Amino acid sequence: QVQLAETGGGLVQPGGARTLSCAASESISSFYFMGWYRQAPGKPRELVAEISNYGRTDYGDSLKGRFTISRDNAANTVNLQMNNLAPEDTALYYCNARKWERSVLEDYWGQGTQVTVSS
Amino acid sequence: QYPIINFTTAGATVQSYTNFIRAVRGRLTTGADVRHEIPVLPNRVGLPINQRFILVELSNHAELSVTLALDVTNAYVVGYRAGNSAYFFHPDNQEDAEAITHLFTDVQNRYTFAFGGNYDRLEQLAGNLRENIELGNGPLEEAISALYYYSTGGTQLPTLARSFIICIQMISEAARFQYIEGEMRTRIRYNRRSAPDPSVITLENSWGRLSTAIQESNQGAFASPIQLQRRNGSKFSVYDVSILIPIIALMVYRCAPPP
Ligand SMILES: [Cl-]
Ligand SMILES: [Cl-]
Ligand SMILES: [Cl-]
Repeated sequence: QVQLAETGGGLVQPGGARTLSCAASESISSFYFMGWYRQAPGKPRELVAEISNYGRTDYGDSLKGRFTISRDNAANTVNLQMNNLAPEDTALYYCNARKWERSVLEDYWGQGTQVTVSS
Repeated sequence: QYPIINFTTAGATVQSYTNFIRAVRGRLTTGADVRHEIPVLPNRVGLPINQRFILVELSNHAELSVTLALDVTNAYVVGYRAGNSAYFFHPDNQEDAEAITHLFTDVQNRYTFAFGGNYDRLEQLAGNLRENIELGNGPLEEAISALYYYSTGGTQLPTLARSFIICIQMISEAARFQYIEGEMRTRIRYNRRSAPDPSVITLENSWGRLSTAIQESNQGAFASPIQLQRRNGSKFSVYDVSILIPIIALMVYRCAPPP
């Protein structure tokens, strides 16, 4: 049972920034993908960014250029740099790790970190 | 003792492949557990060992045969026998380790690989991602030969990993997904080989997520949307079980249904 721990959430003004960090209970290279998802008010949980073990990335529509997902193999973390924030970015952000187990790609999830953008 | 299903690439047709995959499905589940019109594989927990595996005996144009062993709880290849040698992926746990000891017990040469057989390891060992490994009757023909020749040093490890990747998708994934069966049927029909496109790859990546979402769903409604890919790689979200009924053929067991 993998554990994921998120930090970096908080309250910022528009144009503000956040650095979300996700720590894992095992080597991040154990995971085929790691990702960040967010659940905004009224909306279902959605993909923000995913990165594979080989540096392939994918981003939710319109988040490329604004957010950056990156791995830190020394710190053993996956991180989300969030720049030029707007109220639309308010959401609970979740770290995701995906690991092949018995031929099944299993999901692990952090508890989430709130990001609130307020004027 | 375990049930055997035969398939040959020699003279393979849409018909023979269809009958092959349907037979594999029929041996994987008894059809007793169906959820939202999609069958669920047997639950690993408490499953009698006598019901645990099925064998897929593959033959090719060179009339070489290898027998893959499939775990009915995930429809996956756990090892194979070729003549007087058998090879098994390194099991994740003691239970699985105990379970595979019941396979190929008359074989004289028995070997357990140090590595496991999940795609991440197979791709790494092959030096290729699934997106860059061609599928179809030809590739299957070649994989069978490669598998057959491993025991006498005629096959190097990366070629063996690639071969496993081909077999697994054309058998395990085809059984799991009508969609992927359809992809192989197409290749066979038009005598073509080709790498799987993003729709196939993302389906494969999502078998666990789809199984969980469907089985945990609130009366068919997903607790969260699952993103899949079109053939052209574009993304779309699935929100409920209904659209997946023609796509998924088998689910891994996750939890018990209500009455
Ligand atoms: Cl073909
Ligand atoms: Cl050999
Ligand atoms: Cl299962």
